[PDB]
Amino acid sequence: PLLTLEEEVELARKVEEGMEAIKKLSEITGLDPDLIREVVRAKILGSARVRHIPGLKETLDPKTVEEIDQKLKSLPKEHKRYLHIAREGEAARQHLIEANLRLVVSIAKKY
Amino acid sequence: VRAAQVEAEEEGETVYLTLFLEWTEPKDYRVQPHMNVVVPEGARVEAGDKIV
DNA sequence: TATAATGGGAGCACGGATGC
Repeated sequence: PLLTLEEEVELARKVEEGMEAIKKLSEITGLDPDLIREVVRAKILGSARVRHIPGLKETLDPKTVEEIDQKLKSLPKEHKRYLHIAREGEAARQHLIEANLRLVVSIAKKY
Repeated sequence: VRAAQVEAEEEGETVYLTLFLEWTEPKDYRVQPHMNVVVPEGARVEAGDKIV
């Protein structure tokens, strides 16, 4: 279904705040923003899609994403907050794309 | 409004009540589409705390 | 790199293994 202005703004907000939360987690963990992002995304999408990312220095497999997920869940409450923010951020990204999929058709039909 | 405590002092044929009263005064806030509510239902807030 | 835009377009024949 198409997004109401409120819904659109909400999802966009969750996305932006999500990216910010990934940056924050990069600050705290001392880890790579890319690696963390890929892990969060992997957990949101599930084990269905797991693959090596060209930019990552480490091959991404269930083992590695599990270790990183556990190193994320081993944070204090106020730090662990940003993990939830990030998760819901990725989910919101997914829904935003899936909702705006029609615009692409309406534009592409002219090309 | 409810009366928590009631003190009574008699003068002449009349009584004077010093009442300790507690009540709640409502205030409405209009939320525009670009605003988001950061507070749950029935939550308790203080002075300075962000609502929307 | 920012007004808003959100669901396409076109276009005869007989024989034989299968599938409901």
